Amino acid sequence: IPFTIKLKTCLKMCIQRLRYAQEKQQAIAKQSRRQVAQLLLTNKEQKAHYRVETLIHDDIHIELLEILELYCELLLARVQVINDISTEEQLVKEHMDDGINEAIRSLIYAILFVDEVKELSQLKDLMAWKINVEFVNGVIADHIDVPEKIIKKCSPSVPKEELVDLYLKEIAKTYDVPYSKLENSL
Repeated sequence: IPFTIKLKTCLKMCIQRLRYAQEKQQAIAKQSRRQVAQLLLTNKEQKAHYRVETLIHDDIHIELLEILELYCELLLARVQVINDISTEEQLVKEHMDDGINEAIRSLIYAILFVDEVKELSQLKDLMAWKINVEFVNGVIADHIDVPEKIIKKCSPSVPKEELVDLYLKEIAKTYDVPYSKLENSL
C-alpha cells in the first residue's frame, strides 16, 4: 500500500521481466543469425539483407533492455531516497548525482518502446503521483533530461550499408559461409 512498497514491488518485477526479455531476445537473435546464413547459402541476397536490417535493430533493442535493467537496479537500491522526492526541482537539483533523475526519466520514456514489459507503465503512474503529471509529460512528450543514448536506442537511425555488410561478414565467419555466397550479398 505505501508508496515505497509499491515502488519496490514494481522495480523488482521490472528487473525480472527485463532480464527475461533479454534472455529470450538474445536467443532469438542467435536464431536469426543462423537463418541469415541459410539465406546466403541459398542465394537469397535480398532477403538476407532485409533480415540483417531487422537483426541490427534487434541487437540495439537488447542493448536498451540491458541499460534499463541497470537503471531499475539503481532505483531499487535507492528506493528510500526517492520516497523523499515530491517535486521535479528536487529530482533535477538534488538527485542528478545519485543518477536517479536519469534513471527514472529513462524508464518512463522507454514505456512506449518496450511494450514487452508492461510493468514499466506502473513507474509512470507512481511518479505522476509522487511528483506530478507535468514531470511525466515532460519526459514522454519532450524527452526532458532523457539521455541521448536512450533516445537513440529507442529510435535508432537507418542502418548504413557499411554496418549491414559488417553483419553479413561476421555471420559468415560464425557459420563458415562459403566465400562466394557471402560476396554475392555484399
